[PDB]
Amino acid sequence: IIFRLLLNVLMSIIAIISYQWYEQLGIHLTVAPFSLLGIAIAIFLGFRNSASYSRFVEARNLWGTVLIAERTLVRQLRNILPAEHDAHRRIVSYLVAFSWSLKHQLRKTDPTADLRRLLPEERVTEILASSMPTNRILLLAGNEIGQLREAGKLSDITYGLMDNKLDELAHVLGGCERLATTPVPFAYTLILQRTVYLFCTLLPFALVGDLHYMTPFVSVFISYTFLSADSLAEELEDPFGTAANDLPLNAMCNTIERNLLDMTGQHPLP
Amino acid sequence: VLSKIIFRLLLNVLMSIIAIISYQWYEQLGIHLTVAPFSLLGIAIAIFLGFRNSASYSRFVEARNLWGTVLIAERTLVRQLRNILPAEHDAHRRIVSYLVAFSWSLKHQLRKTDPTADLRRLLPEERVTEILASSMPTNRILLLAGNEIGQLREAGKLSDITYGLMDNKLDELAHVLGGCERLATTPVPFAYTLILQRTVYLFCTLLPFALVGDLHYMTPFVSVFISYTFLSADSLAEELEDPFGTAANDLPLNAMCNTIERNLLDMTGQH
Amino acid sequence: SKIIFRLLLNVLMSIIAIISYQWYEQLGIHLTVAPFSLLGIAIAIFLGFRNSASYSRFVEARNLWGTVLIAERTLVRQLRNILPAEHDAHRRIVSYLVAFSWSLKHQLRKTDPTADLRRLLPEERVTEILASSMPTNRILLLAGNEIGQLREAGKLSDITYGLMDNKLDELAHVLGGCERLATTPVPFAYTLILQRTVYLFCTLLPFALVGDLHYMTPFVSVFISYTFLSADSLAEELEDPFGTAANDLPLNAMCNTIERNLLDMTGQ
Amino acid sequence: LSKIIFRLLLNVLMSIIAIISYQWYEQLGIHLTVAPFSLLGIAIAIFLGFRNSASYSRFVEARNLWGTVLIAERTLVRQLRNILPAEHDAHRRIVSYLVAFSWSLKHQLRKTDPTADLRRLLPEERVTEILASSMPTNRILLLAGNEIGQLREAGKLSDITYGLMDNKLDELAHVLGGCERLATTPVPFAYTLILQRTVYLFCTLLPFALVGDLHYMTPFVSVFISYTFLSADSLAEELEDPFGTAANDLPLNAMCNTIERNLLDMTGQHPL
Amino acid sequence: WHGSVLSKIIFRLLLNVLMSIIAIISYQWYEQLGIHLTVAPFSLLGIAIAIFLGFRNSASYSRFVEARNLWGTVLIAERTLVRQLRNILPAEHDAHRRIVSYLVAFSWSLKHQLRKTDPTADLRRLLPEERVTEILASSMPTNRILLLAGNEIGQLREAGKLSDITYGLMDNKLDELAHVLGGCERLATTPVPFAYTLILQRTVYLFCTLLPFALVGDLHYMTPFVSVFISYTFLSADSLAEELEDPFGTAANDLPLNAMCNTIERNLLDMTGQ
Ligand SMILES: [Zn+2]
Ligand SMILES: [Zn+2]
Ligand SMILES: [Zn+2]
Ligand SMILES: [Zn+2]
Ligand SMILES: [Zn+2]
Ligand SMILES: [Zn+2]
Ligand SMILES: [Zn+2]
Ligand SMILES: [Zn+2]
Ligand SMILES: [Zn+2]
Ligand SMILES: [Zn+2]
Ligand SMILES: [Zn+2]
Ligand SMILES: [Zn+2]
Ligand SMILES: [Zn+2]
Ligand SMILES: [Zn+2]
Ligand SMILES: [Zn+2]
Repeated sequence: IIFRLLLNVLMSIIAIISYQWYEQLGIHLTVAPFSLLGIAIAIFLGFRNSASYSRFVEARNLWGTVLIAERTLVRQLRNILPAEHDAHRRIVSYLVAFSWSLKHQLRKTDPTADLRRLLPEERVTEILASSMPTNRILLLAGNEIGQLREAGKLSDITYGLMDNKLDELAHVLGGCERLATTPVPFAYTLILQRTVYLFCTLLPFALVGDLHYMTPFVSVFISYTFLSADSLAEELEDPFGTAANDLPLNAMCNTIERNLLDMTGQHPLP
Repeated sequence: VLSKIIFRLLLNVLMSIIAIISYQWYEQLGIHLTVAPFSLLGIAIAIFLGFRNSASYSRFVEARNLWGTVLIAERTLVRQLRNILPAEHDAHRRIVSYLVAFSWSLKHQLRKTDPTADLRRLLPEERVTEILASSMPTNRILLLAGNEIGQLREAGKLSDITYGLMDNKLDELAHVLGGCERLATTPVPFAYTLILQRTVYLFCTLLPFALVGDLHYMTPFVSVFISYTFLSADSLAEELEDPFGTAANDLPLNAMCNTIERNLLDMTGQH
Repeated sequence: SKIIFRLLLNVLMSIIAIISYQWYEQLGIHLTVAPFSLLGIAIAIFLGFRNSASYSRFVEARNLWGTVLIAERTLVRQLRNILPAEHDAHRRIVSYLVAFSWSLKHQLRKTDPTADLRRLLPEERVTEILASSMPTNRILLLAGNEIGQLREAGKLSDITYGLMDNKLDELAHVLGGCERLATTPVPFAYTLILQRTVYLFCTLLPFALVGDLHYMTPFVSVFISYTFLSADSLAEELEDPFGTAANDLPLNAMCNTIERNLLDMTGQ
Repeated sequence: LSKIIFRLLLNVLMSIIAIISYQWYEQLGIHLTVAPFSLLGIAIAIFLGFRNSASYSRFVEARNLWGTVLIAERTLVRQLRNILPAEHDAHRRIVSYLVAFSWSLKHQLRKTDPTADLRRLLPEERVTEILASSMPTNRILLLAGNEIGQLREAGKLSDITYGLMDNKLDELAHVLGGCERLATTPVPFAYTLILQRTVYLFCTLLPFALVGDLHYMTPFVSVFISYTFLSADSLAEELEDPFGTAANDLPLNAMCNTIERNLLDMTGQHPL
Repeated sequence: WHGSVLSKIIFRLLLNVLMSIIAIISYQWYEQLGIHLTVAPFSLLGIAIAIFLGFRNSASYSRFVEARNLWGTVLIAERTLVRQLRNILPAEHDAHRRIVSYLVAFSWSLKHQLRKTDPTADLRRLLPEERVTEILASSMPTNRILLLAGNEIGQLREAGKLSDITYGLMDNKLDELAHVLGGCERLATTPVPFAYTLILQRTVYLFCTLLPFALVGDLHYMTPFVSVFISYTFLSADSLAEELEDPFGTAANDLPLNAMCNTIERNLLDMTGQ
């Protein structure tokens, strides 16, 4: 980014010294065409940011739903089966493993320490064996519920009430996968990013006639505004990207683990 | 804050007086500032402020909506209790005290304030202790109300279906909780508003210099008009920053909690 | 409206600007068009977004009222389909749904619902309803009681009770939503600063145009002013959809439509 | 394109008047620069952008509601086949009500006579019942609901499976409600008609402010600009009524025909 | 950046450079004629066109996003239908395998239908020939696949191995898929209103044709270069709608439906131990 700003000031000085030689040749750059162009580019950057922002908000809503559905499902297990503490403890394990597994899957990092921390090793091997480990964890949680239903402890209705929450988590997994696997067609976005780059390099040659020595200052102010618009659009396109802020994901996984522990009577020391 | 915008309006007037005074020296030295580049930059900044303001506004509308749903789902949970168990008035009173405690607690959570007093007013001390030990008191309150209807289900007074009908309302509330906690911890990205406010400040400070060649002694008036408009647009979005905050523009959470409590008390024959 | 005033005041501002154009440079004041281009275009962006929010606020009100008709229609359909012989319960529940609509309309218009309520319900319930600070919620509660006593009497199962309970929820979200809209406006900081800015812009504009247009200034200025005043006025015009203005929902017509729909479904 | 080409060539006329009256600008003392009209024209374009957004939202919603007719009717028939596979007389009756519902909804939105379509589909007794209601699409929904209600009363459906079908009837009621709200409530006219008149006036005055610059080009760029602006305006006006009959409105007859072909796919036959 | 669109931008860009040459070597006979073109009207026109392009392309992009989302729902709903089968009927593997083959068949059939290709080989790889016959005799084969999966769980309900409740839990997923099928068919028959794209392509075409005659008086010999830059911005922005016209198509920025169907199949096989 600062490379393009500094390249901007040097095309500014090139513009200044080169300026007047080409102009008497009949080589003119005026401000009005570039103002037409830049206003068009700015409108497109508004919309492109709107889209990227939507993708960011969607990632945040999906994770929020992890917290809601996992909270609600443990609430249901306590309210409906208060005495099945072993089942509570097992299911809570799978729910926390699911959150961490999801975060590692999206960020493309190794889930093995979190899995091995939370789950028996037979099931950690079953999970790491699958090419879709988060989905497998959802399956295993489903098995705990379905076993409680075979054993008579849940009816089909209360089983159904919890099955809904496992559907809420399946909705989260697929949504996050789509958000991580494919970004908005950059087909238009790359074309627009290059147009922005060319616009900012040519800008000093369009401004020098008006601003003389002030050309590099105003030129980098304008170029800075535009390049920030384009780069924030790039950063928001990609909530799970390789250079993303991992703090709110890490914070979300920790919050839900703390909630489920504090919830099952395991958080407050005896 | 109003003091920021009047103070930087102040400063803009100053800047334009510097621009007026120094214009004579401006042309010999090689400096020229024309209006057209600042028209391009200003229109772009305005486009970006439109979109950002749209983000802020929609954050504030969502916060108001979530609270609307607190009132809706709590009203109908009490309605289901009365319609399904007309005789079970002890459960009526206890669940109403948990729903009311949930609302006040949500307010305290969002406001980062201590809910001990409201809890003690509505609940027996043992439950207050249980709720305060939790890292999420509103969650523990939803769990306790759920124990009320769950015990009703174990006594055979609720079937699995009517139990489930009320359980869903505790779902409507968990989603409100998640929504509010999400909004609280997820602002409009700081890069946006910080870069935007730096750009607006620099833009307004530089503007009178671009105006002076054209307006001469009119530079301060026009410059301050334009700057007022822009500083208004920028500050308004950060004035919708925390809808759960304390300020004239922020949601009146205390009044809304009183409306909720009044509603739930009205529905259970209480004064 | 205040538009015709501000337009005439704009004509006067423009005449002043013409007659005062002489002493302009004598005073040292120079005013071009380009700064006002910048500012007017920005104001117009902000007005387009603002009017957008106002518009969506109006749309949501029309939608909430649309859901009343949908949910009461299908609660009645479920009554006739699940208990086709229970006409006395038909009449009681329909009178509650219709009363809910008119009560909602009166509460939003801040009028007394008593005539409609007593026209629809027994006095014994009407007093319970108006004894409450939330009459429309109380009416929802009572309709719930009709359904619930049907369930206790074995006439509805828990399942078919639940399928009607869901429609009661559809109406609770409508009530809460309308009450929210009625007390939650698009932040009037928008509208106020924007309106002042539109006005000051409209009065200063001819002084910035006279140097370039001379005697033509009043026409271009009134045109531009009309456009900006028009947009600002529309945002103020769509702010309260539940009111009685020409641009507001025909709430009375809508309540008549709901009531005739449910009476047609019940033979009555 | 009836009104708009009339106004386009009327704009060629106004440009010609502007040209031959540029003769008199020097002597009458009238400058008319382009910058004030660029400002005003950009404001008008912004408002036309937003207005087209509102119109497009109405049109996309209308299209979606109709898509929900096909989805809900399809799954209701599917449930009837999966739950009561042998009840073909019920199959046929309910399907006839649902197809009737599509056509009835279309005629209601278009304000046309449904009698023919109803008669092609249902017995004449039910046709007169439906025609007697002032809400015939709603009455058709009530009648589909009576078919399901009977299947329940006869013990052929339990309350669960009855409810699974009742939900789809609710999906159709939200469609009816949504179309009625769209067809009877438009976008307010403080926008539409003040903005439309504003666009007209701007277009007629533009060439007068452009002769100063373009002299004989002013009819060409004036007509170009009026083309794009009048297009924006009339497009918004067309799409705000998406159940209308303009060329850019929804093809409701093709949608009803698709729905019919679906539910009656191979004389209504289906694998057990 | 695919076939039919790129050809048009290159041609209109060549049209542009040529119009700019003519403009340059003919500007000298302007004021003598009375034809004059200034930048300011074309700034008005260009900025109006750009606003309308912004809105339009916002529609096109939303349409692409919806197609992607509908396909993601296929994955989610089939995943959970299989999960439910395992958790409610764990011993009923035969039924598991049949229902899985119908769900995979549904995905492949939806791909073929949206590309208008022949589903017969995929269907015969997944299903017994009688089933393929039933499916392909329908005028709506993918919907018919849904009806057959409904029959599988309906038989499970008849045999008492599913209660009405749990039968209903899987029925809701079958109409999670019915929502997908209707949505794809609607998108496939409902573009962004062609009036938008056609009028926009025309005003952009004319605008880019007249631009160099409006820029020449300012830019002299620079006219071709920025005229082609500006024309690039407008032409490619106007091309976006056609790029995103066919999200179910086969181009590079067209959705990767075959890999998505492969992924769905691998997911269900993984879930059922095959
Ligand atoms: Zn426990
Ligand atoms: Zn699901
Ligand atoms: Zn802890
Ligand atoms: Zn509710
Ligand atoms: Zn939930
Ligand atoms: Zn009570
Ligand atoms: Zn009756
Ligand atoms: Zn009676
Ligand atoms: Zn009264
Ligand atoms: Zn559906
Ligand atoms: Zn049949
Ligand atoms: Zn409904
Ligand atoms: Zn001439
Ligand atoms: Zn198996
Ligand atoms: Zn393609």
